[PDB]
Amino acid sequence: VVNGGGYLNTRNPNVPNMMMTRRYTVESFVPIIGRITIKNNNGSVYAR
Amino acid sequence: KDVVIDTAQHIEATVPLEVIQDMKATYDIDGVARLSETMSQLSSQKVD
Repeated sequence: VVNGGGYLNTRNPNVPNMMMTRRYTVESFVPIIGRITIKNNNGSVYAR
Repeated sequence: KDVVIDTAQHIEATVPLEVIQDMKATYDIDGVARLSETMSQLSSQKVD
């Protein structure tokens, strides 16, 4: 985070500002992934 | 005979947060100690 520091705001660019950023990434090397589609879940246990 | 010293053109250089923490990381560049010396050398050449 940066407190004041010259980073102006975008809505009211007069008051002091507190800008915060978060740099990251998520990466896949091999794609081991599977999907289990669950349909008719409204009657999961309260069905019949 | 009158001698006046009025204003000259300013030398600006934006220092964003994402630019400094990348040039310090990858290319080991001091992002403010290289922008300030390339500001001073531009002004000192405009003298000459």
